[PDB]
Amino acid sequence: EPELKVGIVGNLASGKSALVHRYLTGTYVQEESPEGGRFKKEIVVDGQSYLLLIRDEGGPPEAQFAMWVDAVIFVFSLEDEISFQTVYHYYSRMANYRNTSEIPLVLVGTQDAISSANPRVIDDARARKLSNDLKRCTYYETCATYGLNVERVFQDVAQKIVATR
Repeated sequence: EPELKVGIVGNLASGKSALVHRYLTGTYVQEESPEGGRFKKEIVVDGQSYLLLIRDEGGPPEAQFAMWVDAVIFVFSLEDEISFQTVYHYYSRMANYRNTSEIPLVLVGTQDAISSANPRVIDDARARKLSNDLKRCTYYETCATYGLNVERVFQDVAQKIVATR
């Protein structure tokens, strides 16, 4: 019956695909998806059973997508200046087609890609600034490799969605 529609939004160097796939499997394959996909998952909020629909487009967001969603997860990777900047753009461009101030948002920075060669580049001070430019939305870090916060993100969003019904 009720239908939680969540949109994942970020460029494809952001690790957003690993994070969706971690959620649905609980395991980690590397490969991203240059054209996204649609997904599903029963979850319980208030001991009632909702169906979670997950559109990850790939490209920017458009009218058709922006109208469909009920909430939007914005993703960058903590080791790419451009995944970061592109969130500020895609936000602006969601505002073109929806009222982003009346819509559950979650900002997510991903760790997976950090390492010896690729050192982290977005310190906490800066993510905190992005969180505020997005109306001080909730924020998270995630490793898809081992688990961190992947559940919390998606249960966080769903709670917000039901709570507006």
